[PDB]
Amino acid sequence: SVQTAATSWGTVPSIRVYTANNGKITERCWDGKGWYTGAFNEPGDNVSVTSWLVGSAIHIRVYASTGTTTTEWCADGNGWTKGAYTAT
Amino acid sequence: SVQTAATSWGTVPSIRVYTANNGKITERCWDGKGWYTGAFNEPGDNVSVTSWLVGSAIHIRVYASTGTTTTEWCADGNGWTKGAYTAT
Amino acid sequence: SSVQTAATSWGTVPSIRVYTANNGKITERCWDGKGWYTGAFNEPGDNVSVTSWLVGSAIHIRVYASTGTTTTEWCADGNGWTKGAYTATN
Ligand SMILES: C[C@@H]1O[C@@H](O)[C@@H](O)[C@H](O)[C@@H]1O
Ligand SMILES: C[C@@H]1O[C@@H](O)[C@@H](O)[C@H](O)[C@@H]1O
Ligand SMILES: C[C@@H]1O[C@@H](O)[C@@H](O)[C@H](O)[C@@H]1O
Ligand SMILES: C[C@@H]1O[C@@H](O)[C@@H](O)[C@H](O)[C@@H]1O
Ligand SMILES: C[C@@H]1O[C@@H](O)[C@@H](O)[C@H](O)[C@@H]1O
Ligand SMILES: C[C@@H]1O[C@H](O)[C@@H](O)[C@H](O)[C@@H]1O
Repeated sequence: SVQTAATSWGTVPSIRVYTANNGKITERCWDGKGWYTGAFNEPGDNVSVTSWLVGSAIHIRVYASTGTTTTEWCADGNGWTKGAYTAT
Repeated sequence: SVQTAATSWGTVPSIRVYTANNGKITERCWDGKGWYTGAFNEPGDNVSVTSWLVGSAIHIRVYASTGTTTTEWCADGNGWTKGAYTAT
Repeated sequence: SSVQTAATSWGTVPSIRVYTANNGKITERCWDGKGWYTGAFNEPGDNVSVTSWLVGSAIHIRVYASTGTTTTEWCADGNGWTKGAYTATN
């Protein structure tokens, strides 16, 4: 079975749903006007997500794992960047 | 092992915990006064959840997956509060 | 297979907590603005979820750790991590 993770923000709301399927994580997006495919596409067998607002600006962190390696992906308004997270 | 997803809201808080076990997802609930089994019962091998407030009203989305098929389930509302009635 | 994670965050700094189940043990990595560090949480589990809420400026965290058909709730309220009253069934 695929594995999903979800976040949301605001009152509209916006929702982002990440799905790990066959070693790849993809993103479906809701901003009030229908589901669409988001920009996020990265390798992983497992996904988690959290997000927070700074005023009206959304920040998202997606944790993608394959084997024992977890990579953090960051959305801070300009598209996705690798974060500093290490699992240790 | 069973797989869970959790969400919470307010400052009481209210918590909802969803558990996928043997292809069924069930819901346990906390609103300050003990754990109880919720109405949510739907098929799934994997679950995620998110929730947001609009004023006092909570809105919940549960993402239930079996195979490659993810179904979104939706609920919302206002929990129990004392009303204006007086016997005057 | 792959490790399994859960994440929560609060405030605007923000603070982030990332729980990882790896080979039957869940550990915690923490961000409070100044670098990632290993947290106090360390308990058994193959699967993990988490939620948290603020009461004013006080964070409260609940981690749901599952092994087999047993899910244990762990509570962070300022007294270390304690076992909560959650059970999966009546
Ligand atoms: C916030 C939205 O709520 C309903 O409109 C659903 O049909 C959508 O899929 C979304 O969850
Ligand atoms: C907040 C951002 O919203 C859309 O632009 C998506 O395409 C990105 O992947 C991200 O989720
Ligand atoms: C909130 C922080 O944002 C960026 O600085 C990342 O590189 C960190 O790992 C963290 O996610
Ligand atoms: C909120 C707390 O932050 C750090 O003190 C961690 O070591 C604890 O495990 C908890 O996450
Ligand atoms: C919010 C509540 O906090 C404690 O009372 C736990 O024992 C409960 O199970 C619940 O998590
Ligand atoms: C918010 C709602 O609380 C109720 O008591 C539950 O039975 C519903 O399934 C839902 O979680």
